[PDB]
Amino acid sequence: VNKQTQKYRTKLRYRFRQPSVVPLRQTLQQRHNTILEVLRRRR
Amino acid sequence: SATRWLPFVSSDLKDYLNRYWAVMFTVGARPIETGHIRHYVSWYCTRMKVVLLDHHVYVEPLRQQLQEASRTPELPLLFVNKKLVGTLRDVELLEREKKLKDVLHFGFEWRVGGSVAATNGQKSLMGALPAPYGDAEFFRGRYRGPPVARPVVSLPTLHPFAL
Amino acid sequence: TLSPERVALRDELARKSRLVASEGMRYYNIFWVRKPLDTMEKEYYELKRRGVDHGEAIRKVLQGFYSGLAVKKRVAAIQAEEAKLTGRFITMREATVVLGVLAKLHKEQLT
Amino acid sequence: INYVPHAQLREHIDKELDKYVAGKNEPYPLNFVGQMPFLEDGDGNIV
Amino acid sequence: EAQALVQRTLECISRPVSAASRQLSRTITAEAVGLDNAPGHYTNFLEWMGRLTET
Amino acid sequence: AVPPPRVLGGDYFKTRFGYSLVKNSEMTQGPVDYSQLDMWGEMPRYTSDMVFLYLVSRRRNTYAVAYTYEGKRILN
Amino acid sequence: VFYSFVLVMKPRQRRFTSQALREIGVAVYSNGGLIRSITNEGIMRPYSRFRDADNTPLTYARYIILQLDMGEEEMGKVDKIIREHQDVLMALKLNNLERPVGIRSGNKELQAAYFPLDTFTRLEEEINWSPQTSADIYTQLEMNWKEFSRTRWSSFLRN
Amino acid sequence: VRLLRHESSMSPSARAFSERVAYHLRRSLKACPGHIAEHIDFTQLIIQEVLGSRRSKEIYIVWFTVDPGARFELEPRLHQLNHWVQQLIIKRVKRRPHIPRVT
Amino acid sequence: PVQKKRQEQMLYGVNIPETRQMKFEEQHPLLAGALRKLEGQPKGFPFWYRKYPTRRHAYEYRFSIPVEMLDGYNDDVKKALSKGMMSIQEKQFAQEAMYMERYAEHD
Amino acid sequence: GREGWLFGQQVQLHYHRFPDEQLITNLSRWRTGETVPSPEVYMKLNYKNPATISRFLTRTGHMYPADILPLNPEAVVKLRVAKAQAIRIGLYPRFGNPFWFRSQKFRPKAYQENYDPTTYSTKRTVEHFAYNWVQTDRIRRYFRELEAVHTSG
Amino acid sequence: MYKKALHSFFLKVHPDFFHHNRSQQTVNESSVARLNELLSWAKAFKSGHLQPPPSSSFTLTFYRKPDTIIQSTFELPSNFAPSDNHRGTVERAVNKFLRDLLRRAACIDSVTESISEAEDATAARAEAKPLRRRGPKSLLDEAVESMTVQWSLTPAPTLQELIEADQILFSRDLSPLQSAAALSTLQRHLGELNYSAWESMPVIVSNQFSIGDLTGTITIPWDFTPEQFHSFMAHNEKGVARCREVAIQYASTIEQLIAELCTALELDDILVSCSHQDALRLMELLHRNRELLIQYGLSKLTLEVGNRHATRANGVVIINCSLTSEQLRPWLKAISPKLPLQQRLYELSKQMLESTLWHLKEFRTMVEPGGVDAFSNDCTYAERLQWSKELFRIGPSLAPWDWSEMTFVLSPDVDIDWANGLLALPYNFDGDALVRYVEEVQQEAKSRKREELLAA
Repeated sequence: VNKQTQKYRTKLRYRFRQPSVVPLRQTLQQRHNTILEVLRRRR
Repeated sequence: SATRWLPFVSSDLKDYLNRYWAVMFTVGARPIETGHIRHYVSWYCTRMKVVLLDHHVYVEPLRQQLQEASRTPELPLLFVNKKLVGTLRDVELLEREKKLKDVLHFGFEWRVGGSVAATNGQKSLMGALPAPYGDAEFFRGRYRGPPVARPVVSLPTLHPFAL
Repeated sequence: TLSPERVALRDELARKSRLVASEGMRYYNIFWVRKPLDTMEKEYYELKRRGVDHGEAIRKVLQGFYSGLAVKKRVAAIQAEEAKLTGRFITMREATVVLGVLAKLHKEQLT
Repeated sequence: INYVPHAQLREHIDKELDKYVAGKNEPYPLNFVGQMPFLEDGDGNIV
Repeated sequence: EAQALVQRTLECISRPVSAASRQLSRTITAEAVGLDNAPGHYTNFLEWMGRLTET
Repeated sequence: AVPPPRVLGGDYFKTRFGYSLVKNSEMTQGPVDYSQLDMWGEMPRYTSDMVFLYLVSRRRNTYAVAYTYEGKRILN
Repeated sequence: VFYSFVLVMKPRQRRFTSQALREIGVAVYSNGGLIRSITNEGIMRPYSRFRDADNTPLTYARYIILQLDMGEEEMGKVDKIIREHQDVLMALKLNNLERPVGIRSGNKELQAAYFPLDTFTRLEEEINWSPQTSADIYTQLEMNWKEFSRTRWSSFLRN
Repeated sequence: VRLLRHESSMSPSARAFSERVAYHLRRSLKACPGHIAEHIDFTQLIIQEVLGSRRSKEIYIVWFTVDPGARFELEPRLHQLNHWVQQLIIKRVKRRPHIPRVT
Repeated sequence: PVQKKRQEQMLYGVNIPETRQMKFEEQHPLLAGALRKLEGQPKGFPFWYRKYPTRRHAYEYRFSIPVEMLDGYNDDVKKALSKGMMSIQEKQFAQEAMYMERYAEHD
Repeated sequence: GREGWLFGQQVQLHYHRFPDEQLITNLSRWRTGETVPSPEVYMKLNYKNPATISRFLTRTGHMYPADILPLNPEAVVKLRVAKAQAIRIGLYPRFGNPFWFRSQKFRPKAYQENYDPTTYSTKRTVEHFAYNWVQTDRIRRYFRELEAVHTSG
Repeated sequence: MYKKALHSFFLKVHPDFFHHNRSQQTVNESSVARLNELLSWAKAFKSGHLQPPPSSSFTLTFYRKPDTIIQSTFELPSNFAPSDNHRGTVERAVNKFLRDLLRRAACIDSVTESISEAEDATAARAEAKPLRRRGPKSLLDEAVESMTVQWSLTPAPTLQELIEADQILFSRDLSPLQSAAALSTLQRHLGELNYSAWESMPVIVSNQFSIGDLTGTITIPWDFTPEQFHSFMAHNEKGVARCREVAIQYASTIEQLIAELCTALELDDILVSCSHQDALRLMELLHRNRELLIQYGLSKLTLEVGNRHATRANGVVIINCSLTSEQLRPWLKAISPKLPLQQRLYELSKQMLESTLWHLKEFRTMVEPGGVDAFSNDCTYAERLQWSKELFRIGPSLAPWDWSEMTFVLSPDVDIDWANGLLALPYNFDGDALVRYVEEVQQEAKSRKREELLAA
């Protein structure tokens, strides 16, 4: 490919990209809810 | 890979249901109600196909068929596992009743009686057994529970779409 | 469902009758169209029994359809003319429009 | 298809240029775009 | 009211009358278990589970 | 939500606003042919006596120019 | 139609435009080609103002549709005559007339499955439809429309 | 949030990166996806400054409107542009310490 | 497709199936089918069909049309289908058929 | 006064939405045979149709993303060559979209700020029979000429 | 198997082909209705639910075209019962009756009716000695689907489509609610008893019991039992056949003279505004005076027939019905110089009509309104054309808003109702002022929305 097609290919590669879906904020939210249940239920 | 990439489009509603797991048909003039369903579905890590009905080639075929599956003319509509979930009043009810997890992930709704939203600590029965001869109200000295507090005046909400 | 040759036949006959009734005759209050459409269908089948042609059969059934629509138009015009000349008979549309305009004149009297 | 011969070329060009004139007792046809163009008179001056 | 009376006479002759199937119908619906077109098997289970609760 | 109120006639509609619907020029013409559509049909309708004020904002500067309907600069 | 051109020309006097079209037609006929059609579309106001040889922006322009059947080398000669004309501001060369657009770059199975005579035998107005053209107009030509449209004004003449 | 961080508190590379984000945002704010641009009223939009963290892990574009009652007309659509801002940073801005989260 | 193109170049009616509807006709009927239906000059059955079993036998005109098909038309239609109006691919296929006339074992 | 206007004008209950529609619905119900791409789009995706080009473009005249406006793979090529060929000879502007509001299916009302989908299921067939004041004088003149032709004829 | 046979049979004896004889048509309608109900309860018998038939043994009569009256009897066994044993022998009886109707029609082969006779003999031998067994349709199942999908009669029109048909008339001298009681309860639940060949008759209500005072209509007074109407139509069916026949003959004898006058004088249409019995004399007078109108300059002009000798400004002339031959020549010499003026006014009126119709349909396509009415008011064609072109000019400016609730109408005074669907405009209205008004409504709505969002 030439320069124009290579630039358009990397533009389409950065535009349509499949990210890594790692459930991190839901893990921390479940940990927060468990800590709230412990702190409410036991003093 | 073996075939060039093509955008999917069809004039039939069931062609969308048989293809995707979760389909949503929105309009561009309603940006808030589509954003709450985007927050709920992406919270449970579910792949979702959002179809903006503004600038579509089969608007009047799709606007007619969405009136048959859902009797209300309300957009957006969530469609999971070839079934109708509904608008925001139906999605927020399943999130409140803790049913939105198994609807989005496994395509079924819990038909279990009783609510799991009003729980104290862990969930148990705690009086779900049938009482002999009824008479739950004629015991006037019965255990009423912990004292519940209620607001005097409504505090000003931060946004009209904060919820 | 429907037979596909009958589907193409009804498509051609509907597309050719739409231009005759709307742009040709300028006749929009046509009543009981299913009997002219079924008689031109059965006339096409009668012409396909002997097997004359395809386009000429459509021309002949369109001429018969035009004659039937013109005869129905003249019958409706004759009946409307004799209903307006005597002054004794009044159709139902005139009745509901009279009972609507007198109701609105009484609403003007309410104001 | 009605082709234009070499002898009937100038007359066809003069007939096509006289399609949009100011004085005409006939309705003017629409263009290829579907829009009525500007009418003119003789010698090509735009009205 | 008469067919409601013959329902309670059949169950009072066998056992003492237990008011537990009426409460179980509210917490357990018919379509949750899978018995929509079988009302007879649904009510046969509700008094079977209801008398099993009072033990 | 709610519809705006009803106007019954143009003679007091001329007094309710700063314009009038019925034109009083009485333009008598016979153009039987189809009318010529504008190039920009879906636009603000700029009449002849309307001044275009252009405000150009920057980080350290802000410029204000006023042009006529025909593009003549009114003030520097 | 083998070739089509949309000539944008300067609104000069009638004699100058007639001389320009006559020179274009005699360049077509002198190279052994045939004119299918030539139609004037009047003076229209384009969305972009083209510049002439002396760099003056023209607000008005005349559009002329010219359908020809010429061989490839002679079409190149006539195209270099037309594009270097003093009156012609712009002229696009329609070369997608025998084969429809979207066959060569579209589906590879639907490449040799078309018939070039279906588009070659008809005119340019039957390939590229104007907004006024529709299938009802083409069905009206074969439906004996003379005996049917005589009663279309029987309702408006009395009111 | 309660306060806004000063330009003296952040890194000089953070100030340069935020200046590049401000330049490319004020330049091409009309070059958004057209299905969001048909609803954004650009007459009220004002992008006053861009702030960033010390290693540009997040960027905070600070904005307001001329009329405040139009703010809720410009609030959700501007939040539909976060991926477009990220792609604009990937395309237009070189020497980016991190591909930032837009806020 | 590179074999279907040469099959369309060589054989006459390989595109047309027994249903007499092309793959481009079934999706674009207003562009492929004829717009007007004329009851006039029906040409009938070709009795000269033995001379042209393949399109390499008739390269004197455009679209491999034989000279027996061009009888009732005026000189403008016959001139628009002449050798001077052929495209580059048709001229190259005519050059190919010139040697195919000379060196083929069968037709 | 006049007598042909009485026999020419017919009294209507409702006029129509557009005066052809009931004939079209009857012939479409017979055409489907039930008991009681588009053919003109690819033909009009050309340089001479500025509206059919503009019904697939955005407000600034450029292209929509593929997830928002999906199309047939030949229709996008027809659109992309039709826009360039119409821009080249000045039948289309190089920047802008002069037929954009003509193409939007979902339009808000004049007294509303956004479009709501609850307006689609209106189906107001004039259940209370609203008679306009411009029709009432026409009805009164019709019945006055009816009485005038009853008195003489 | 039997598709070609039943196809040719329903091609021969269908009532839609018999238009020269109305009695043969209605007898064929009765016969195909009886045959449809016969095959209906036969399919019901094979389905499982057995009901007593409306007729056990009866002769059915059809009419044939020579391109010939075919009568066939249907007989039932004397031991008939709704039991399971008689559900098999009744299929062979209707199969023998249908093949007996097919044999006399001379449209089938002898081989296929021998095949059906062999099938029925095999079933009659198989019902006695019990066997076991573990598909193409018979004569019955082919006949029911050839009746339903191809050769069905058109269904009876409802009363709702008869309201807008101008076929339901009434004389108001009884009362409004007497006509309401004669319509509502006597056409909804009693229309099923009404005949299908009756449905070509328009219905008046009046004082008397008669079979017509107008051309091709029938009247029916105050509330009736349906058996009274059934005995009424069984008493004078010849008169209601002859009235329909003379109405169709009257319309055809009008239109053949109309067509010959349109083709001979090169005009488009003849308009009438008088009694047609008075118009026929003028029509035959102009038919005898046909070449003299070509000798004069009266051509390519649509002709109206009124009572006063006059000429309208849109190009049509008005000729009185009462006119003799010796007065016809000074009448033609009177209006002879006014004829090219009427021709140019007629062609200009046609051009303005097609121009305003084109502008109205372009306004309907661009803006998509609730409905446009420019033909309500008595105005000149210049006012209507100017109003349509002014609406077409502001078409793209009204495009961001939907007007499917409001009606654009021509008016002598502007009436902008938003609670109702009315937008009434004069012929000379400034369109940019209307665009400014709608933009003022839009900015007041957006200011109301902004103040509502800022108040909360």
